[PDB]
Amino acid sequence: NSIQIGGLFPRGADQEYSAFRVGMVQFSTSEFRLTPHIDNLEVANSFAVTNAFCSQFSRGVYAIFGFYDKKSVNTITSFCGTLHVSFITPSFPTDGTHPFV
Amino acid sequence: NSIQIGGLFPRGADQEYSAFRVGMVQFSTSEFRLTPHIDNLEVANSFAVTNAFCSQFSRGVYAIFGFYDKKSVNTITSFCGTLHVSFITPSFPTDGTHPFV
Amino acid sequence: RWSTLEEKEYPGAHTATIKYTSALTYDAVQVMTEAFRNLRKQRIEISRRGNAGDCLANPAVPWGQGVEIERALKQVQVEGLSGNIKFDQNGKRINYTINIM
Ligand SMILES: *[C@@H]1O[C@H](CO)[C@@H](O)[C@H](O)[C@H]1NC(C)=O
Repeated sequence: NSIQIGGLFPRGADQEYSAFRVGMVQFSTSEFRLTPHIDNLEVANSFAVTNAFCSQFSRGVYAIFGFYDKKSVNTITSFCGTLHVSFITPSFPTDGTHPFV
Repeated sequence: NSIQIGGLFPRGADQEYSAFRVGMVQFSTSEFRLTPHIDNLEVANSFAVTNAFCSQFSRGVYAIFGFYDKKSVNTITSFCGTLHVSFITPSFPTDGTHPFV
Repeated sequence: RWSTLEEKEYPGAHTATIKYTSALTYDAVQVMTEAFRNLRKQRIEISRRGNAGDCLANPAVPWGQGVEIERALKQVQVEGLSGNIKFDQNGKRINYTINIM
């Protein structure tokens, strides 16, 4: 019943994380429940994003919810296209058709 | 006193790699040389650059010479900014001030 | 010497013109050789302690002698195919000359 998911949140994004916790309560059913793994990081540093994305991939997550900056967006899209990891994000749409986004 | 160096060259960059091999011959010394590990890779794929950059760091290079695209440019700059690895490139200048480039 | 090289060995090199991307590659090797040469001249060592390990090391461990390699590279001032070559504290070309034709 435990579904492991990855969570990447910027350090200056509090309300954006508060709404995530509310969604976990409002949509928590009795059949199963999601188990988020949060790692607060600097979204602009693409090394921190690369290091944090692989931290979720090693822990065997089934999906990742995060953000990206201009200095990282291509890091997320290319890693998710190769490892076929699904990535959900409320940031700006990708400049083109990128799968697993 | 051989000094090992990382070499990232794109697939179609044949003349650029030729001048690189010419540069070593014209500048090699009898006291020290250059030992490059050449990873021919697709420059646009950020995961390929990330996996290739770590392939050079695990090999213990003292500097890395390569290229980058509009997509993977922020991957190199941040990876070198945190690991203190020097990167040398003839690609377009970074839109801003990024160290170890 | 360029237009004399065998095209079977160095592809795209037996012509009398050289790309600006390819020429900067040749001039790049000169900067790398003069950097490590000045490190041997200024009497400091850059040899590694052991295996650099995994790039995704947590916490991110940056080697100390990497900042000495950055100082040597940006202080290189030689003459090459691109004219006068010298760098600032960031890594951008300065005192350079772009011919207008
Ligand atoms: C700047 O470049 C010019 C042209 O090569 C050169 O004459 C001059 O010496 C350089 N400046 C310094 C401080 O070396």
